Amino acid sequence: GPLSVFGDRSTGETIRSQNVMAAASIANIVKSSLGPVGLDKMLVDDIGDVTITNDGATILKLLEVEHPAAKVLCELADLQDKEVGDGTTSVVIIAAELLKNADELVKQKIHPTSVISGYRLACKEAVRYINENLIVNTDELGRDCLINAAKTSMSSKIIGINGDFFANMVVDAVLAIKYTDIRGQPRYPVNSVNILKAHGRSQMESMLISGYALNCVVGSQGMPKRIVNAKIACLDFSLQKTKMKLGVQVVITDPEKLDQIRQRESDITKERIQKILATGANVILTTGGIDDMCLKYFVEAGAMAVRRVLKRDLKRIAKASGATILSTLANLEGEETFEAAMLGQAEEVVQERICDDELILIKNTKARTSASIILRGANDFMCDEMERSLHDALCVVKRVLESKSVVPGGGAVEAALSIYLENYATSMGSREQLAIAEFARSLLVIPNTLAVNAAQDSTDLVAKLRAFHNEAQVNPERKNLKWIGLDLSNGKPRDNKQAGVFEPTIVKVKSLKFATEAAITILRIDDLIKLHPESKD
Amino acid sequence: HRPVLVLSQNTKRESGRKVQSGNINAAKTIADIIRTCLGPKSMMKMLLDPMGGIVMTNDGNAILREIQVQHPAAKSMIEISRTQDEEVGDGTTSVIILAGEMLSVAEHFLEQQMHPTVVISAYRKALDDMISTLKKISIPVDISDS
Amino acid sequence: APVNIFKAGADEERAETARLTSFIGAIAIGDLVKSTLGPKGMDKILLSSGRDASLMVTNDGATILKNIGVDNPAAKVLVDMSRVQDDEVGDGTTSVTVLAAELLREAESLIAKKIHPQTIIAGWREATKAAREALLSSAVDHGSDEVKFRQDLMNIAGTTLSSKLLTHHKDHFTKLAVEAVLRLKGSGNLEAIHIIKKLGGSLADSYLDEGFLLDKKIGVNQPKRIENAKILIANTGMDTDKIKIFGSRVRVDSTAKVAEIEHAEKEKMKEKVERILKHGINCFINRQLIYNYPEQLFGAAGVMAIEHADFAGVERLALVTGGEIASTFDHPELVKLGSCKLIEEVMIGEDKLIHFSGVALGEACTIVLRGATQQILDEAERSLHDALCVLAQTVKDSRTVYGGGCSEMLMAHAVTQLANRTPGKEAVAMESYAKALRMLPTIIADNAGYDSADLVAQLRAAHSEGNTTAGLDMREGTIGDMAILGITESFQVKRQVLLSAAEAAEVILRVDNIIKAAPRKRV
Amino acid sequence: TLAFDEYGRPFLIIKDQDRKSRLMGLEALKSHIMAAKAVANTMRTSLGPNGLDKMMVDKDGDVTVTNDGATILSMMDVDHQIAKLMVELSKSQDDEIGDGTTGVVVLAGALLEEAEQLLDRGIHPIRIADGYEQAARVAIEHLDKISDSVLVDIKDTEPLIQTAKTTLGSKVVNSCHRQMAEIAVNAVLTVADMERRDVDFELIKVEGKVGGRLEDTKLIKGVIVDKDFSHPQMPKKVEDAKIAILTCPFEPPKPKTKHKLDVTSVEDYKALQKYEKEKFEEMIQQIKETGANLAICQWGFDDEANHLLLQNNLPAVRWVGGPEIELIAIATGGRIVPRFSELTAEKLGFAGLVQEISFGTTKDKMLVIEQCKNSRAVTIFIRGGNKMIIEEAKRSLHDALCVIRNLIRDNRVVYGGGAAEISCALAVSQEADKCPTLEQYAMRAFADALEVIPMALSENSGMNPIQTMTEVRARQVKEMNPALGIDCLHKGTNDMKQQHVIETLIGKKQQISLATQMVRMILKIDDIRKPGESE
Amino acid sequence: TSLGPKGMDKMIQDGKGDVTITNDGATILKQMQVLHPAARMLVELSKAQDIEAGDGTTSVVIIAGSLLDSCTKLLQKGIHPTIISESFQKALEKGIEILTDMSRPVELSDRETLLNSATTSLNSKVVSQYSSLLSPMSVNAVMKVID
Ligand SMILES: Nc1ncnc2c1ncn2[C@@H]1O[C@H](COP(=O)(O)OP(=O)(O)O)[C@@H](O)[C@H]1O
Ligand SMILES: Nc1ncnc2c1ncn2[C@@H]1O[C@H](COP(=O)(O)OP(=O)(O)O)[C@@H](O)[C@H]1O
Ligand SMILES: Nc1ncnc2c1ncn2[C@@H]1O[C@H](COP(=O)(O)OP(=O)(O)O)[C@@H](O)[C@H]1O
Ligand SMILES: Nc1ncnc2c1ncn2[C@@H]1O[C@H](COP(=O)(O)OP(=O)(O)O)[C@@H](O)[C@H]1O
Ligand SMILES: Nc1ncnc2c1ncn2[C@@H]1O[C@H](COP(=O)(O)OP(=O)(O)O)[C@@H](O)[C@H]1O
Ligand SMILES: [Mg+2]
Ligand SMILES: [Mg+2]
Ligand SMILES: [Mg+2]
Repeated sequence: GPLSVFGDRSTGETIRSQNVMAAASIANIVKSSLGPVGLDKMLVDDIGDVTITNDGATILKLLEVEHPAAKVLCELADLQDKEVGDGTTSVVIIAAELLKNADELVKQKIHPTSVISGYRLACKEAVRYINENLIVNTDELGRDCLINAAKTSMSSKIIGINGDFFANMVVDAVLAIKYTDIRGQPRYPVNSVNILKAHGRSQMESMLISGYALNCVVGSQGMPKRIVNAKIACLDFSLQKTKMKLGVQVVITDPEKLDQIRQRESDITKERIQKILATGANVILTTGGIDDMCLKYFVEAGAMAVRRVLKRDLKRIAKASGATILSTLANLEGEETFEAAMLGQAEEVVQERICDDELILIKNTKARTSASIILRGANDFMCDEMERSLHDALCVVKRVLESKSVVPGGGAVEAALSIYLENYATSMGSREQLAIAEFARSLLVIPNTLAVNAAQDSTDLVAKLRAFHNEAQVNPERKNLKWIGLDLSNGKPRDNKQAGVFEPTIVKVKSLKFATEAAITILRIDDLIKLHPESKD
Repeated sequence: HRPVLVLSQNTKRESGRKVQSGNINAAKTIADIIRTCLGPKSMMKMLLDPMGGIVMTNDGNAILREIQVQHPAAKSMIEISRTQDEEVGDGTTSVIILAGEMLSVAEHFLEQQMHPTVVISAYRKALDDMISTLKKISIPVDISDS
Repeated sequence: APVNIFKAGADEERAETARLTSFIGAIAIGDLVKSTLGPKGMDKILLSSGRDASLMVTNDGATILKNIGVDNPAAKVLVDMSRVQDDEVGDGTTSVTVLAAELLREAESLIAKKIHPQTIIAGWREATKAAREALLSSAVDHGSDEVKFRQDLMNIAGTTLSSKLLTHHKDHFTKLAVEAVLRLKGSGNLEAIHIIKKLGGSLADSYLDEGFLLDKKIGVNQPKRIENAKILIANTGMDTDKIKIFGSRVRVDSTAKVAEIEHAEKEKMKEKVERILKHGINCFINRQLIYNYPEQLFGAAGVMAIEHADFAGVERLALVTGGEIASTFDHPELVKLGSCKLIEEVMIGEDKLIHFSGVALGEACTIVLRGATQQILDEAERSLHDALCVLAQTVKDSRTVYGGGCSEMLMAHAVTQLANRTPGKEAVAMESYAKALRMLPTIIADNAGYDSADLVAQLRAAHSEGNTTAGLDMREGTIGDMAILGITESFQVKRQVLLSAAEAAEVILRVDNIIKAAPRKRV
Repeated sequence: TLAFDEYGRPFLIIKDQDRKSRLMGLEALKSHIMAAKAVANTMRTSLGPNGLDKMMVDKDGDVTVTNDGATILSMMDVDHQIAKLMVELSKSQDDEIGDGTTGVVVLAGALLEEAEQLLDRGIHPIRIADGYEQAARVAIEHLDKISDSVLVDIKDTEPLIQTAKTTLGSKVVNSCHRQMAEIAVNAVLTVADMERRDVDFELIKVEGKVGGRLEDTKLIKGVIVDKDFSHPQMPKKVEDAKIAILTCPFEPPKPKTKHKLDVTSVEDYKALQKYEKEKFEEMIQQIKETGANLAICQWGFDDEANHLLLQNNLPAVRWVGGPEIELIAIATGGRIVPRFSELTAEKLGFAGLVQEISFGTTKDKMLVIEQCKNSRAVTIFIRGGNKMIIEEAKRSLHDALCVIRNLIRDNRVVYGGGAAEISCALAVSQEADKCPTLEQYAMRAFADALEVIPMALSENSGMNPIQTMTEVRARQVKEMNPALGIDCLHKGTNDMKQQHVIETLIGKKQQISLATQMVRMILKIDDIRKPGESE
Repeated sequence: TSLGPKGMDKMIQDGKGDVTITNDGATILKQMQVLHPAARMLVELSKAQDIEAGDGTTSVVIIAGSLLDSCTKLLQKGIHPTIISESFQKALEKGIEILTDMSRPVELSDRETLLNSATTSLNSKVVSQYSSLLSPMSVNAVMKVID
């Protein structure tokens, strides 16, 4: 008679109501961590680890989910870090409210393919309207655009101070790693900034190290820990005793030739260490291993040798100091040449005190003048929060300098799109106009969440918010009310042009493209079959 | 045996006033443990280790490291005394009492329908004025004198 | 109904295991009692698992099926079929069980031949009608010339007792069974022949008493034997009467009046016995119990007193002495008394029984069965009960047919003669009806150890051209004449074997669905 | 999600919702059809004269072989609420008419099978149910076209016998197809009130005793009770019985209240003996002064009163049931007397041969009343070879007693054997085109389901369903439609008027009416709220 | 409910934990893992449609699910199943001649004919809103590698 599957089958409006409650179970979590009045959470594990964070990606990655519609919204937050980097609480609330308003349409016996086709006409028109209603590029504002866009990202986190201490350190970090490319591409690789953590003084003592901050120790306590006018030798091979390979064995037939082979394992080893040290090299960085026999040659000659450094850290030092990453001997059948003209340069390599640990600093690197940020917090829970908040702040200034276009934040984009799409649904709307009209109400949840978390008036402040944006579209008298946002500290609509509340363009363009595409896949689960777990057979 | 159609299985959810006023009582509980170990008239506190040893001390850092707590906000206060132990020497017991008292007065304003970001923005303005006061009442020291 | 089953603990089957479980459960019943059919068939011993098992050996097919407790649903129809055969004619319960099982065994052969089961029912109804005319036209009546009817009654009892435990006792037990029904001289009540089983002695020591035997010996100080007595029985209360007024007390003012009431109670009990002895009697039988106060009154007057014989004990004494029950003693001129010669007490198996020797109008008998064990006495009682019930109906219906396989070949010949005058749709079902009728002399011939493949073939060749009285001779193992050897059975016994097996096989063959419900307290 | 909210709170609506079962879907209607078709496919093989019986086993182990559709569905352990409505459908046909209990379940399963293909085409289930009401109305009006009977209950019993042969032709009483059919005709007409057209089945006593054969079933005009003569020397045959029916026990009169009668002196105790001695002589003389020679008593007898019956030549029975003596006073024309003082010659019953008959070796000795005088109560004595053939004959002959009752309620007949179902299927197909606006597909599904009952007769008779039905249905359109059906041996031609296959009009009128309304209550349901396990 | 441009997709979550959304009839039946032996033959029917045609997978189950559903009344009319198998072949051989009369001979050089054929198969999937890009890319990926 029925289906003889050994799992479970649920059809109809059961799964159509379960996917909305699965998406609302995720959105109601992250609704309390949006905007400058948002608050952080606690993520406690079974082993006892506590993670205090408010970013939309760190919470949903550590949180376990079971529903298939819940894994779509959790993987939607992971894509926002790679594509944009701060846009990762706002996408989850929009994509869940896109399913909440579309559930009210399919309960009115409206076909979901008209809602899918109605959402594509509203998503492509939202990108078209936001690209024709921008204020200015990065020429008029200058450095004031980079600082004000950085403070908007920090307002939802622990580094949202009233001053410009953390804002100036981010702009000075991205501007110091300007790496040009072919065909006129000024790239800004923000992954080259080594963000370090140390439980020390307050947040106002966060050092901006112009150069690189290596997270390693010297090793042997007989080397000079401060070298002025240093020459960095970046190399990746273990400075240990000469061990033969698997194909080579030592089969001796004469007992007199025994001790000459035993001394040869250290003579070939020390032959490399004398030709890399006679060329003026004082700092040697190694990703392999330097044993206790080879540490004597640096104490005797007065050189610094750092062992077991990361491979991702050696590439950031050799590119910034002009050093060449050498793995072995080379240069056309040469015995030991080392190409001594390709040594790195540094002004000062100094191991400072980082509150009961050792940290090596390189000052200005003499070739590229890179930057590294050492964070200072109260405990380890604040340092993990300060690292995530700084990494999201580095991604904001990266997209502004690459794509010179900013949009007003604080719900100013979602207020203008809530009224333009209602007029867009009336012109060319015959049967898909109800999906475009619900696309505007789903976008209004971003200024609605700012009024809930601020404990302000909800149905009056957003009603006063769209009152200025309606007059900016139907009354062409140059009212300039396209930048009207929210003042959550006062509870009144303010102008985000003069207040300095700036967000990048692709933090809302890619947010509206990812949330609309995720809402289509969850809208097509009218039939769902769940099989039994095959564990013990 | 059919499985129950749930979401986020075997985890807890807690929000509202029970977390804001719940982390204050966890901070007041640790500050009452080492409250009798600040003045010169203090007393030792005999502790017992899982290895079988005995730690009889009155220092604020060595007491909190021997306490295994289950509350998440109580685990934050133990890492505060570990930070004060590595930076300075005798900066332990004073921070745990002071952070419990700054959160004691912070619980009063959370009942007055005030946002927690208003208290923190007032705490950061107060922190910048406490550093400037200690530098005015300081005194230079002759380090060459024995 | 198996697909998407809407039952809780009940199961069912339709046309696949329905006729499969019906044909397995019915043949295994008929193959069980197959070894007990005929004059040379063995017997069964029935036993339980414990808790007063009470082993009871029986050769009759009704007593075997009523105690086994078959769990098969279609097998209970053949169990209930043999129960009616024991209650109506008292014989042929084994013959009706094998015949109803051989019909369904031939119907199982028609499964692979793709014959419709309603065609087999319509083919067997015409076969049963042809078999009724074979027994009716071959029945031998007996009116006058009573010296041939008493010889015919000994052939009925000799045929019934030959298939039982009384094998080498036909010279005695035939006279004990014929003369018991011959002394009834009326209706076959089948309760005046009281069978008393006593241990000790052989079956040849058993006899038919000329009078009547009883228990509950004569009083304490009363005479044990009175010659030429007048027997008066009763069904009244003697002492502690509490006579029919519920809610009557003795409310007096002093204890001297209680002594006057209890003396007045014993005077009315004495006056009741004085009304009994005005008839001029010497023996007294009461169905109820006689206490000590009227027992002294009968002992002082020289009158016997038999107290609490049986509820049906006063009925047999009323038929063997020629009196009446007489529960009220107020008219001595309207109470008929019994008659006897000797009321001496005899001792049978170290037990003193009251022998009513020399009674007049003795329409009741007493068979004193004596056997080696209790298992023989329980078998010989049922063997005599299977012989007295046929003779009680042979005197009501004097039509007799020739048994010993002769009646079955006459019935099978009439079906085969009409099977050739029918079209091929129903002629195959009629040939299976005639083959099952020939199985009944085949079971009898093979139980002795004879060549059953040739003796039934000689019976079929004999009945095909004359020889209406030719049957199976189990004495020497050949074919002989049944009128010469004297092997006859009753017409109503052989009709109920044919008719009840044809009706019971009609019910089971028409079943295409066995829907059994969920039983209680079975997990 | 279920049992949890989006805010983390437990979401409990009803108690024990984890062990519940709820289906709305599109398979909730599909689960009702597949549960009802398996009941209709079971009852399809037991339809018609070639219908095979079913073996039913009770919970106690008792086995009853039944063929009527009322007792088959009633003795099941089906715990399915859709199939439980099919049990009450066959019970409602038995309580009202009592002939088509098998055909009303195959017809209801046929309407649901045709509605399964109509459900996949997008038709609403109430729109199919509203289309079946407009289609069953045509089948009622077309069934009243040819209907006539000439029953006068005097000498024209020939339409009454042939009507009962159609009901008894499908049962196991076909060996007594002419004998037992005449029993059920004369049993109704002697007890029915023709002035009110009302038949009371309490006057028709149906008794059964094992032994004999099916041909020994006789219609005893009178009563058959278990005779309990307290005296074994009582005469077992009364030629002319003046029956004295009484309801007082043969005893001194005991009151209904607490008495505690006081005895003081010995003159009061001697007065107790003379009170009871004259009471037993008064209760015996008051019967003999009326001229009675037979007594019936509901309660027991005393031992002192037993011998006074034999001295006065007055046979009497003991411990008769409640409604048993109610049948004696109607069959004999007497009156039931409460006391002994109210006995008279006018309250006596009249009967002829009053005797007891012993059956084989048993000790039952039932009463046989041969002669009577204008009795309004008869008793059918069913005999057989076993209890399986008797309890079925009690159910088979009860269906024959009901079809004669339906002829007195309505003297219009039809012709069975599938002839009325093919003729009614042509009436719905002719009115499906007048007009085919909305309910065209619902009426054609009704006409295709009415043809399942005659094609089930062709399947059980070994013929082909679609070959035989196409021949019979085409002959009713080419000419005027006769009584044209089918049979098992086919009796030569297929004319039901010549084969005398006669069924009642109101029997088939309630087959279409009850199956349509039961389909409407199982089509107008879109949810099931059954629980899970038992405990 | 997964057929046509107005059809919805199905999501099958297996016992391992790899839940995928699928609309093609071949991919649905291979993930359902039906235990009934007669229903597993319908899974292999949609598998060979994916091999031979590639675009006949959901429709081969609607036809075979209805041809057996039409045999429900045919088996209740005394018709032998060998007679139904002979008549289904006569309807199959006459069915190809009807579809051949509706066919129009086209040429692979016409890009507008190949574009409208690929756009029809994309209307039932999730990429029906992306048929302005995927359907031109499906034709150009084929007609440049076939010669
Ligand atoms: N000063 C401010 N005034 C008003 N709104 C603000 C201000 N600063 C930030 N916001 C709002 O807070 C929101 C924070 O979003 P966020 O959680 O950072 O997104 P994501 O999770 O993608 O990084 C932004 O959408 C922005 O509109
Ligand atoms: N003689 C004294 N008179 C008054 N106060 C004192 C005296 N000696 C110590 N104290 C106070 O006792 C406190 C002890 O602090 P302590 O617990 O040692 O801090 P930490 O835990 O950082 O070492 C100091 O803050 C100091 O002001
Ligand atoms: N002397 C004899 N010669 C031939 N056949 C005999 C003789 N005595 C008995 N039989 C056969 O043995 C069979 C015994 O049947 P039985 O078991 O008594 O049937 P049931 O159990 O119904 O009484 C009879 O059918 C009879 O034909
Ligand atoms: N001689 C016959 N020829 C053709 N059909 C017959 C004949 N006798 C009975 N039938 C059919 O057999 C069917 C038996 O129906 P039945 O099961 O008795 O209904 P119910 O269960 O309501 O009593 C009737 O509908 C009738 O048409
Ligand atoms: N634009 C359209 N208008 C109407 N019907 C369409 C359109 N596009 C596709 N269809 C229908 O959708 C159905 C999709 O069938 P499909 O599931 O692709 O079959 P298969 O599983 O064999 O590939 C086709 O039968 C087609 O008739
Ligand atoms: Mg015998
Ligand atoms: Mg009938
Ligand atoms: Mg397709």
